Amino acid sequence: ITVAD
Amino acid sequence: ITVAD
Amino acid sequence: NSYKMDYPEMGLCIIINNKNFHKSTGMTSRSGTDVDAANLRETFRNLKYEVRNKNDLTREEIVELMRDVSKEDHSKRSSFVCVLLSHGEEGIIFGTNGPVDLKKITNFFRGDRCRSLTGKPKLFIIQACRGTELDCGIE
Amino acid sequence: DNSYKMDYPEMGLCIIINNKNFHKSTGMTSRSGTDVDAANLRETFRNLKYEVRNKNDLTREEIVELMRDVSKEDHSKRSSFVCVLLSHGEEGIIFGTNGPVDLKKITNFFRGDRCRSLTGKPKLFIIQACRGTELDCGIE
Amino acid sequence: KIPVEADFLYAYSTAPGYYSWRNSKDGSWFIQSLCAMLKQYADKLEFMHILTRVNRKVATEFESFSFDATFHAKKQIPCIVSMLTKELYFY
Amino acid sequence: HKIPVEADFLYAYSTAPGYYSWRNSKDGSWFIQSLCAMLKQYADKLEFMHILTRVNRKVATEFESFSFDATFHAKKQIPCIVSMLTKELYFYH
Repeated sequence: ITVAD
Repeated sequence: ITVAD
Repeated sequence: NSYKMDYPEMGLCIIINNKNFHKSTGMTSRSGTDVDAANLRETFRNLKYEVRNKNDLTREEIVELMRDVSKEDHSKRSSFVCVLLSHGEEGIIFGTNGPVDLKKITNFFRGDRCRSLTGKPKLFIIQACRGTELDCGIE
Repeated sequence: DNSYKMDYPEMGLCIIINNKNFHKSTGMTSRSGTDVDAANLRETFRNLKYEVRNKNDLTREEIVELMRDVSKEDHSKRSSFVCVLLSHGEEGIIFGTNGPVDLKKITNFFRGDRCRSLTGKPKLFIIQACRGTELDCGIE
Repeated sequence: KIPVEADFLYAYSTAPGYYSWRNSKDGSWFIQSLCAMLKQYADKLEFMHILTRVNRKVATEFESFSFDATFHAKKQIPCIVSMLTKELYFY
Repeated sequence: HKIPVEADFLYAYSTAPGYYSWRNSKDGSWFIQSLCAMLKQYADKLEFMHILTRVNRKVATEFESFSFDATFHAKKQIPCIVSMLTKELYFYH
């Protein structure tokens, strides 16, 4: 799943 | 002669 | 690959050339910018652009100029070019009476905000100070 | 003259800073997946013949000091210099495992007047990090 | 003389002011795309054309997947910032 | 199947972030002088990104500030390409 930096 | 923008 | 450039028109080239400012602002008159604005006109004419010179605009004529250009039908043009010649500082362009955010001018041409230009190269040439640091070189 | 001279004896250094785990007092999550990146970077730049130096979970102090020491090595026989930062950040700012560092300070060690063995050679900085909180919703 | 700021190249993973996206098992979008594109082209292509191909890959192939609707269906365009003075080839 | 909204912009700044930009009172600004010359010379042989790299080298190597004010004299300029393009850009066929 995609996440923010 | 050369001037700042 | 490469962007599509075989459209009917190559595209609009907007030159905003501000050289005289209001006295209330106290920035200097920018000599030589006419030499710049004329060089631009001839060069892009050779790139087959529909060049439009504009001269000495308030910070509001700039916003409103750009908004009008954003709502034109660009469907038959290949690209879009804008040149700005003026005083500035990081993130900010100066109309003849005061500052405009750069992102404000450019937001009119976002992919969701200017459909006839979606997927097409939007170029922005900016001659303006981005602050007050000086480069002293090396060697 | 239109191309950087690249046939120096060495390609140059490729520093990888892989910050995965941050101290809770910063209020930043862990960066699951960054090890895959740090390893993909290692193998890819080893095939381009760089001297990859991987480093993990540095504090903001460690990063300034690592960069300072690398800029003081003799890069005389080196073509270019690469640096990858993998971390959280904001605009202008990259995060050590305990707080933010201004980017201008990492890079200024390598200014043309501050690291002469790299004057006139390309200095590359790959930055995987956030630059703010706006979201691109796109357009179909 | 040359400017002390010349010959830097900054390859940002995202537009100024925006989030950057990472997949929890595969890696960040930018570094996956950069490594793929260097593996494919570092012996045929100048560096800016490789990074331009990284922009297209990220921009057209990735779309954020999140259980938090606030962070879901989001896109990323990377940002090349070049104060380089010459072209760059890895051979 | 969409694309980011900031995509396909190009920002060709005349100078690095935080810095003065130099203009000549008779000949025009270093950057626009060098941009037009490089476009005249190379837009039927070179992709745009490479033209601007030549524009970088022209400004970088050949221009140096001349001022009666020692503060602003003997100073340099490096221009700043900021590309969010996604394809190569050619002006010919």
